[PDB]
Amino acid sequence: VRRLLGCLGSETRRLSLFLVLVVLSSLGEMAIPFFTGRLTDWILQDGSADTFTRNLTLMSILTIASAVLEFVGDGIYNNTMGHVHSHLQGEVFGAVLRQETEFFQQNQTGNIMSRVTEDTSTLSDSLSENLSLFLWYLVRGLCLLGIMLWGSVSLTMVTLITLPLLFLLPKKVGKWYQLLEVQVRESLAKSSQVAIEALSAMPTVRSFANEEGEAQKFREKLQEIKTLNQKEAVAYAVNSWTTSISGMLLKVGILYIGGQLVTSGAVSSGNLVTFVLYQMQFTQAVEVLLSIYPRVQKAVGSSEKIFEYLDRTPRCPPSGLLTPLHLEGLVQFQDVSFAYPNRPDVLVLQGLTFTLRPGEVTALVGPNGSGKSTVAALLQNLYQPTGGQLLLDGKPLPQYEHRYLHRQVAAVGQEPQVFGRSLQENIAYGLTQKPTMEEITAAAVKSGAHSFISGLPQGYDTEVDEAGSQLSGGQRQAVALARALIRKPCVLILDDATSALDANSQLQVEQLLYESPERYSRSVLLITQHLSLVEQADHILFLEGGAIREGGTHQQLMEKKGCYWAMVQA
Amino acid sequence: QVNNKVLMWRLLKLSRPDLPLLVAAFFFLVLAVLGETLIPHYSGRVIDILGGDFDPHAFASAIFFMCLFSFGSSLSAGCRGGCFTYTMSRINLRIREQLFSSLLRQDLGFFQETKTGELNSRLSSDTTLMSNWLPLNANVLLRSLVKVVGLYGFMLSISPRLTLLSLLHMPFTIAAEKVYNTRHQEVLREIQDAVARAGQVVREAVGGLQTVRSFGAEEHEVCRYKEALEQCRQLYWRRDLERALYLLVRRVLHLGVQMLMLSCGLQQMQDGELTQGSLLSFMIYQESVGSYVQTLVYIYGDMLSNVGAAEKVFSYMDRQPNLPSPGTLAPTTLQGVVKFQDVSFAYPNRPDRPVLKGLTFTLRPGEVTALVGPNGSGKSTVAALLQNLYQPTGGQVLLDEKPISQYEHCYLHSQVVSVGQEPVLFSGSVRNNIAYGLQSCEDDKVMAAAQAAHADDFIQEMEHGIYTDVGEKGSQLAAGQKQRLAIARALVRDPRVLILDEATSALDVQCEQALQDWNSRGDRTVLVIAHRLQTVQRAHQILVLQEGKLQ
Ligand SMILES: Nc1ncnc2c1ncn2[C@@H]1O[C@H](COP(=O)(O)OP(=O)(O)OP(=O)(O)O)[C@@H](O)[C@H]1O
Ligand SMILES: Nc1ncnc2c1ncn2[C@@H]1O[C@H](COP(=O)(O)OP(=O)(O)OP(=O)(O)O)[C@@H](O)[C@H]1O
Repeated sequence: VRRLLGCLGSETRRLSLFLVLVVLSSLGEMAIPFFTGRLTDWILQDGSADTFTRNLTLMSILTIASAVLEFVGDGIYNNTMGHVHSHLQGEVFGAVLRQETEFFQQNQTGNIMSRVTEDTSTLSDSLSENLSLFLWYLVRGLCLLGIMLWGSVSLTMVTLITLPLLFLLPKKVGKWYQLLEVQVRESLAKSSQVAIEALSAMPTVRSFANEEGEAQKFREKLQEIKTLNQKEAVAYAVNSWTTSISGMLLKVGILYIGGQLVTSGAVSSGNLVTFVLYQMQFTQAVEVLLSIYPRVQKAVGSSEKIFEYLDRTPRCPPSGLLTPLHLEGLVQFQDVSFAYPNRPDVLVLQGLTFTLRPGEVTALVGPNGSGKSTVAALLQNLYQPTGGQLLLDGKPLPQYEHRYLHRQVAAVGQEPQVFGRSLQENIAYGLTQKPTMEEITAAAVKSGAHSFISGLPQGYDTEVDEAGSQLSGGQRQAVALARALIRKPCVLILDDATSALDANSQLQVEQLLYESPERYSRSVLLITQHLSLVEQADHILFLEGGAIREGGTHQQLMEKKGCYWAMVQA
Repeated sequence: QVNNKVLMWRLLKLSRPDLPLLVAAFFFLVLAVLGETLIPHYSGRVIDILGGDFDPHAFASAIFFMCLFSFGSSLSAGCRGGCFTYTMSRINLRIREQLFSSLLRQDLGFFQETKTGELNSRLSSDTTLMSNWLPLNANVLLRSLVKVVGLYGFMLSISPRLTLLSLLHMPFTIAAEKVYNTRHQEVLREIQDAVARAGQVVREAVGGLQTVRSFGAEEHEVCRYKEALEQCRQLYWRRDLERALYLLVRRVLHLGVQMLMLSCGLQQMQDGELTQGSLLSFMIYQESVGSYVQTLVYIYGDMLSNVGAAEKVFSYMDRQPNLPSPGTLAPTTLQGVVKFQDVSFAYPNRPDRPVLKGLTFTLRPGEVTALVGPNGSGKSTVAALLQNLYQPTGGQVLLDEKPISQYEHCYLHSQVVSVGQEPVLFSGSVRNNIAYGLQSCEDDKVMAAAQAAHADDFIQEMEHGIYTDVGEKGSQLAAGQKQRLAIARALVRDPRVLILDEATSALDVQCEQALQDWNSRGDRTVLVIAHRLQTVQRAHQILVLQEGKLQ
């Protein structure tokens, strides 16, 4: 379509040079038969030898130049094709990565977007060379037609007239063979189906000892397909015979009409020899074009799939432009109600309203489910609220710049992922500026991960494989905490970061939450199952069914004697 | 690597009974090649005739011979193609039938272990590849060899000096091809490694997207992907440059040999030992000869590469069944005394986990023996062991003071029959499924069996009576109708030992019991399986089986 020309237009300076080289090489590669005919005619006229050596040198020079020009043009085309293929791959990946989280939560189809991009590889090659093979040949054919027409218009007119009669008749004949093949395939499928049906009930076919019956019923099916096979063979034989004789008789016809022309005196024998040598190459070029065309047709037909991912509209608000240099970190919820866009019939959150202020720790507690992690997912702008408002320092989340907002708010999830790279890169993941070693050591000390980092033989540069199989759960929790603590965030979410951790890590977290000197510039939302950390929190929020029922400090909730009291007693 | 050699020997032995077709196809191929290769020689003769003084008779004769040879070559080519396609189809049919017949004799454990889809894939796909393997490769090899021999014979006929000049070309081409392939293999390995490394980053980024979006590191992954794509593109360009250089050197060599041959031929024609038509025919032959010798030198690898799609089916045919040798006891004295002595069974698919713990009981001809127990106790296993579908791991079974495995396979199942727990129906008609496993029968016996099983009430509602067609896997009748049909199918044979694994049945088996005491006739041993003790209560002998132990 027009999109291929649009993405190929950035190089229409090199493509013109490639086309010029191609036409020059095609012109120069055909001097061999012409000079053969000329030199043979000169021998028959017993001429001189200076013209002989001159013509030999000229033909050699022309052929050498043709080969060199073909090589140079092929190199230029390959270089440009590789460049545009790399650009297209980068563009399609960048377009895929911009879609909203609702597109990516279908992890059961995750490999699809791990495959479609790779499809853009195997498609592009299927279009990279075939389009060359077409383009390298058609002009070549057009070159040959430019010489035989100069030789004698009658013979080239004859071969042009009878070319379709030899290159379309087998196509018309092959329909019979193809339909017979389809019938044979369907009969074989039916026989295989009845064989599978017989085989799937082995206990009940052995209980009556009827294996001979199944053998007979399977032979009976093949006895019918034998006749279809015979008809298939006859049709194939007829197709082969016609596709042979139609192409073979053209040479005899050309020789007859050329002999008539030569006896008439219009042309000489050398022209006939050159025409005979040119006709085979012309036929080969035409056959190559006919073979090439369906493949490029299939490629351009299948190219429409990639553009679907390329221009898919994201269902998410655009990034804002706000980037203040001073954030207090106050977070307000105003009657927030959220339903998952995958199944928007269920309201997971309803009537949520609370305020987080710097220097104060808010502990969110509740049973399994009940949208505990959904509030954390909403807080870091991973989803948009169906109803209500989320306010950060008096401004909504989408109004902020994407990178700045995600730098100012940090979260530790239930199951932290660790990518495969150096260990000190995982600590500073996503940072715009590479931090110093002192900052990474300070972050490791704050999270307590520095105890076992120095025990590694490679230190902070220990490579990690995929999925973090080289580390235990507690080490992964420590590295995730240190990664979330490196940027000094304004709003810290710790959701299930105290589940499978060491006691030393628990002590480090407890010290960071309450007795750390830098807590005053931080607002913490803590989700945990340990009552010791919960009791020291300033505000406690109980979540059940996506609604807030019990709220206040620990003493007030103890005096309430409600759900939190039962949880404490349990 | 002798596995491929023995596989190809097996394929040749399988295709052995198609000798005349292959011989005729080879003869037609030789005729077609010989007829085709004469065309440029007669073209050269015509060209030589046209020069100099004219002679219409020679011209007409040459054109007539050209037409005749073209007609003969086309006819032979068509016949060869037809013969090869027919032998393809014959090989396919023979191998399909052989595989099915071999698979039909396996033990039950093999079918329990394997899957129906895998068997369908092996039967319906690999046989076509086996059929296509031999005649296609044979045609290619024979065509290449005959073409090479004929073309070089014609070179020798025209002029030997130019033939030697042409033959001087090959070794440089062979060496260049080998060197290019050796470098290309390493380049391809590097390409594969680089593309795997490039795909790793996109897989990792698309996996954990929530953590990526949490930290806003979306453009970083794009930059890393671009960095990987740069190395991939560099390796691609290096590979393309190597290929272009190889093509250039091949073209230069071909040009050199062509120019040398043309110069030598012109020098020879100047001396008077050649003619214009002979030179033209020699050029045509020289153009034609190269691809055939290339195919000839690559055909061994091409043929050996495709054999690796037929070893699975040969292994399936070569699998040894785990069954005892059949007996040869077919007596007419089969009053129906059945004994189980210390029978303990373990499933071969899941060994060392026995379900039977030393059963021992006796059956009687005229009386009724019922077996009761809870779900999962394993009464169906007792029925299967009584039907000689499995062998006991301990103790023995006796049928009229003879082991059951020493009876004839066809005779035993005509006397000891069983209505199964879940009846299975086939795609045949009602009459075909009622008389399943029977070579011949009469309509009266089928009608009597339908009346005895209380299945004749609904047998007249459908068209054509008992000859009514049934859907695939019996997907046309109700569950009660299927149960009645199965009961009639069992009762057709008029057995002596009758097992009725009712268990989960909804045919109001109270009617079956009220029919005639669970089909007991006083000379036929009956073993009826029931879920609850209260459902039968009239059996002369009652056995309760708990956890593989009798009570
Ligand atoms: N993508 C989704 N689409 C629809 N519903 C979802 C989706 N992800 C989670 N849920 C459901 O929404 C609720 C969110 O619960 P949430 O994950 O916050 O609970 P939790 O207490 O943190 O722990 P857990 O994950 O063990 O339930 C659950 O009922 C969950 O099954
Ligand atoms: N093909 C098999 N391979 C391995 N183990 C099997 C197989 N079929 C059944 N079993 C197991 O062997 C025992 C036989 O159970 P079986 O089905 O015969 O019980 P049953 O008492 O006849 O009752 P019902 O069939 O109505 O459930 C069970 O423990 C079952 O799980």
